[PDB]
Amino acid sequence: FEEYTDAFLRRYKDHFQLDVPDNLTLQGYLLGSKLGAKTYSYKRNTQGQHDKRIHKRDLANVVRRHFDEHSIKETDCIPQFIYKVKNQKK
Amino acid sequence: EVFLGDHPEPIYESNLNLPSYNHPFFALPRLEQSNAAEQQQLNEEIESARQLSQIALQRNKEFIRNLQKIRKSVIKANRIRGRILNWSREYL
Amino acid sequence: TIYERLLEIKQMNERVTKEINTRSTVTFAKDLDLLSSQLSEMGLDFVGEDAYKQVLRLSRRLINGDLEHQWFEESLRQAYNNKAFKLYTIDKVTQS
Amino acid sequence: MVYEATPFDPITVKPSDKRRVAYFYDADVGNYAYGAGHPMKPHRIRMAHSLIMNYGLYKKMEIYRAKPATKQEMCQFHTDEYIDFLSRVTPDNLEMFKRESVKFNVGDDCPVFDGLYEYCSISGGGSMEGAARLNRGKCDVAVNYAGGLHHAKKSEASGFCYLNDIVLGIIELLRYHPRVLYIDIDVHHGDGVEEAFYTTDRVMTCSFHKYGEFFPGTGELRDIGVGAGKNYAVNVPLRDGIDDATYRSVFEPVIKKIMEWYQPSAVVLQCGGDSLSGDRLGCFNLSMEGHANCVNYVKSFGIPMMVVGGGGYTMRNVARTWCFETGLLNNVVLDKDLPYNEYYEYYGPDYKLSVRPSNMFNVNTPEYLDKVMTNIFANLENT
Amino acid sequence: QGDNGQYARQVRDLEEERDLELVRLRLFEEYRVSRSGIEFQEDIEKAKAEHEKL
Amino acid sequence: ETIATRTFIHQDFHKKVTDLRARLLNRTTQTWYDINKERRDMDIV
Amino acid sequence: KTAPPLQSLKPDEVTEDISLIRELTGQPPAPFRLRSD
Amino acid sequence: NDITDVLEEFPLATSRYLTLLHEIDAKCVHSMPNLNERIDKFLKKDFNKDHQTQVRLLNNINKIYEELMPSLEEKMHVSSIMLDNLDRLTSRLELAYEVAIKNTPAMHLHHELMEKIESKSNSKSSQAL
Amino acid sequence: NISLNEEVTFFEKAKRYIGNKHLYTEFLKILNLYSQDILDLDDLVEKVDFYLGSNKELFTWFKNFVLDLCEAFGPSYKRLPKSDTFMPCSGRDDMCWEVLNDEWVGHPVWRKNQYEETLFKIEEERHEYDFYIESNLRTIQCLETIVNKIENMTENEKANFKLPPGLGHTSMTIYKKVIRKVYDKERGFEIIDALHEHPAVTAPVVLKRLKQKDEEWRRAQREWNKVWRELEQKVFFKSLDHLGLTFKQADKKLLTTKQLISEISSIKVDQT
Ligand SMILES: [Zn+2]
Repeated sequence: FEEYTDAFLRRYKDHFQLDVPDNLTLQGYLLGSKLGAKTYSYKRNTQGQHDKRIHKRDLANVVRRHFDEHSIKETDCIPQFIYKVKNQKK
Repeated sequence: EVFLGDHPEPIYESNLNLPSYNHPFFALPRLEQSNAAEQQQLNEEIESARQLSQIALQRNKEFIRNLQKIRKSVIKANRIRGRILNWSREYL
Repeated sequence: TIYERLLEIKQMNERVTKEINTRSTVTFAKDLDLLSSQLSEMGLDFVGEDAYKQVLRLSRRLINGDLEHQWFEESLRQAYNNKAFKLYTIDKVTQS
Repeated sequence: MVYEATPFDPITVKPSDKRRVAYFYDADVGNYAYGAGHPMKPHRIRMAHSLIMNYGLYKKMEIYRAKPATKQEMCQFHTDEYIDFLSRVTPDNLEMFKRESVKFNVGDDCPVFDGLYEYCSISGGGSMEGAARLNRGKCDVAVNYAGGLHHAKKSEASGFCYLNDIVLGIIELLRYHPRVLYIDIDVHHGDGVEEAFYTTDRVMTCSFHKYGEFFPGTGELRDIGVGAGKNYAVNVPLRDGIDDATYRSVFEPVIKKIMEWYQPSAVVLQCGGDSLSGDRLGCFNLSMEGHANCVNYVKSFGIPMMVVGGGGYTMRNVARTWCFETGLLNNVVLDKDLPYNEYYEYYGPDYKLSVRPSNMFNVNTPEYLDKVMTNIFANLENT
Repeated sequence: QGDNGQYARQVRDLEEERDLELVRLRLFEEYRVSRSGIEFQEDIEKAKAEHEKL
Repeated sequence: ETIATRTFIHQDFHKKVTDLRARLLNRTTQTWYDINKERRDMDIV
Repeated sequence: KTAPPLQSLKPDEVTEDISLIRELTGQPPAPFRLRSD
Repeated sequence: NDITDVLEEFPLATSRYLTLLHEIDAKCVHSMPNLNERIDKFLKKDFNKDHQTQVRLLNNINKIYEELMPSLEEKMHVSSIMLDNLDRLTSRLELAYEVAIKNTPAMHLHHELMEKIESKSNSKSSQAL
Repeated sequence: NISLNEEVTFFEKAKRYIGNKHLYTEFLKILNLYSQDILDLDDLVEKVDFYLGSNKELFTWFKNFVLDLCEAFGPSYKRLPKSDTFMPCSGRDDMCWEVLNDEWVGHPVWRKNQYEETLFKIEEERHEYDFYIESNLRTIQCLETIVNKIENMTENEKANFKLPPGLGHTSMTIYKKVIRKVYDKERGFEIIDALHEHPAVTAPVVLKRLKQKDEEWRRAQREWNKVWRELEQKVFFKSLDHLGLTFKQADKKLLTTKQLISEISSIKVDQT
């Protein structure tokens, strides 16, 4: 499920209250070079900082595992899905 | 914006105050804005102005959005009338 | 025709000489050597002298064969912009 | 008689007035080639931007990058099928798109080149973001040199212009303004924007073009508008080799009258570079200072203005006039020296910030100017 | 006061974009400085070679 | 050129962050007033 | 008078590049077909 | 025919609400120039030379704003009424257009017979008098 | 209430068509993820396209659920036929229809010397060379950061790493043009596919090759810059002289004895 976007994964983590740090953006991932390690973002996002970020692949794998693990029951969700579809205009 | 993190005034190379670098190149831009008991009073007035201005901007933006929707409605009606009149004229 | 053609450049020689005097090449164009000194090689540049007193001298040099007819156009143009355009056929007009 | 020739006064700018300008530049704009033998050359935007960087103008101006326009945003004017084909077409599969290309007027005089959608989206995004920042009131001037291609119709791409971002910019300005005055300086008639806004009052599509044997074939004195847009199509057809003094004497009265009567709130000023001496197809003889006096006069009023690029089939002169206009927008006069840049060797043998007029037959007799001014004033008093 | 989670995340993404742009600028500047240097060295080489050949 | 484009990037980042903060505040306000509209228009019926 | 068109990479180098990348990645060698369309 | 009726109905409600809005603008129009002048004087670069002046200018701005909120909230209220009434009117208008355009029915035929009786009754009210 | 009947028939038809408990529960998990304001509508549609791709009507239901003959206004413009006035424009706001014109369309009513042509040819060649060089330089600038990242990343992630379309660049086509040109525009398909799929092993090679090509083309540009400079030395000024080329003909034609008699005879005739 790495084919998705950053917004979907961030909102998934927020909704399910998962304890996984937000994924690093593709540009943020490529930022981390030898000279790229001297920038503010990389020097403040690597060690000793609670705001540390991690790659998109691992977060995608974690979300895929949690999504497949999370079982579903049609009676609980299908009416909720119909209500949300008929409510989006409001 | 003057009372918040953003800078409403335009900032230039002089305003950014970036430190000189010789090939500090990635250094953050130091900035300055336009401007016990007494300092607490000043903070109280600053906070008061802050949230009252937020409320005022909120109200004005909501009013403008409402007027935008009303003008959309009026333009819709005018276009309908013009199109039907042109159709009638086209008939004869 | 000769009188009016000469007057059309005499009336603006006053400002043309000032423009020529105030001309200053940029420091970093001589390195590229695109500034062709052919006018400087033949002295056709108007710097340091009045424009009219050079244009009549060059007209005389053309009429007596001192200067080739081909170079006269550029010799006057690079100093006079293109406001002295009419008097390229000065030799034939004087001959007529 | 209305036209009255006057001597060209020196450039003067108010030092007390302060103007905010938000220059827009997408670094990837100048990397698409129309073809081997095509007059259109997007490199001029990059050379002009390099000039503004080197002149030191960045210390007194704001510059950003405009996000590319989305397909739905770009469809605010053009038809769905047109944009769909423009996206789907590539220089390598036109054999299966021959009928669509024939219908859409593309391929023969306007050919298909890779990155066409990227260029169109960049120009549209520049125009739309300029208009959006104009509405928000943060910047008084929103310079978008990338776009300005006003020859694009609703369903046809004629005159080397595939997308008309000026229409989208005017639309996003009209979302918060009742009346915006549009000024054209391109030699060709602005057929696209004119046709788009020919039946409306909320715009003032003023123009200064040339009438003769051309591709547009429009821009007569007769065309003034239909419906509520009657007498709201100001055209000033001209002829060969209009010089600086007479162009200024034509421009200043007309613009003064428009601002006194029409009273717009924002100006979408086209600044096409093909109205200069030494152009590839443009027949005018206007110098760069003449090309910038119009912009300075428009700026002197003190109202929000959106400057856009547009045509211009030469590179050096267009870049020079664009950087001079950008400097003049800051109440700063640029010196004649062109400081060294990567593309310095382009700028002719003079290497000075100036484009010099050529000797062309000034067919623009004063009688024609008087007649056209009288007609324009007569059709303008009705506003 | 900027404590919002979504606003903070967007600020972090924008700062990452800014820092990558600053890195790319430095890398490109160094590369084209090297390009200018090698061109200048080749120019000197050719000039000296033509001098000696003449 | 390096100084110019560095300042350009910093200006672009500042503009983007200001625009995004304003967008978020406006979206919060819009949702608040939409909620108030819905609450007012739900009691009428 | 007229400059020749800017040259592309010689075929003897494009074949080396494609073969090198195919062999290092694990792909089979270059097929003897031309996907002309 | 309903299109004609909604076209008549539009301007009346629009004008009632706009007159209300004009009244709200009237009751607070004398403080906008004062607020703008105070803001511009505050944003002057030669102003920070006395702290008490900054305090008093901030106090004046706060007082003006405290007086200015009520007009703004009344403006929101009247604009919301505008929006909902106009929404209803546009709903009626575009149902009318859709019905009139879908067919280039007996219920609306009956209304013609009901109105034909009224037209017949009113025409005979002059003959019989 | 009736609308629920057809929706439930749709759901049971989907259950019958899919014919797999695992696929159906995955699809319903996706639907629930949409229902929790997590999945975007377009993302939801494109995801369910995998399941409901082969049924046209079922997928349609789901997508639904979630120029002289004309009259002329003057000489320039003409009136569009009705069969063309309404054409698909899905981006229009409420005001995008009010001001923009639909029925009125434009319709057109219907000399250079040999030195401006040479100057324009010079400019065309200059622009061609500079355009190629600048495209290569931009691609090199992007691949420089790409390779600087590749060389600082562990072998464990080299194999599975993939570069998204765009390579982090704003333009999705600039990087394609240089590769097509350098690799003869035919075999470049494999190179670009490998770059998309295998960045760690293609980006360094392509970056080095592009650097070599940039150096070679800079050498060629330096070589031809002298020729362009020389050919622009002697043509720029005479290009601006439009009438001077025929000035000799004009002078020899305006002073002929026949013209001398004619310019007086015609003036006398006009005066009479
Ligand atoms: Zn043009």
